[PDB]
Amino acid sequence: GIDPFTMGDPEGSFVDYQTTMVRTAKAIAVTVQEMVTKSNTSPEELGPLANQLTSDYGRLASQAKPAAVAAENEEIGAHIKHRVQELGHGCSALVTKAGALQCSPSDVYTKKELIECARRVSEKVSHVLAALQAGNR
Repeated sequence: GIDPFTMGDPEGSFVDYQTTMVRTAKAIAVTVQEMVTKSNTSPEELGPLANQLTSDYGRLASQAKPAAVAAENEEIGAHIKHRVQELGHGCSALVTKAGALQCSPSDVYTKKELIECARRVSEKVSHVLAALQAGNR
């Protein structure tokens, strides 16, 4: 009785690509949020976290491909690649500082960098969330 398989919409497929990569974006957002939390007492916990961010970023940036060709709206599809493009720089910067503090926990500036970075990438991941949900569903 009218289902998205018998009669599907263009953006009706984007719903999966949207939801899938936002999950990863939220996962990244909590990972970076752990990075700032851990770095108080735990600079070694930042080892798996840096790998974690690195790993899931690859997935997020990857789903940017099938999502862009699924998004019926130009801007939605465009912003997808743009935000993960930005994230590629920010996440790499973060994991570098995470690995640096991981070596020297006594250095406050290394940690400061990470703190300044995490809050920003948590926004940049939110921009994937926002770009995708521009259709509002």
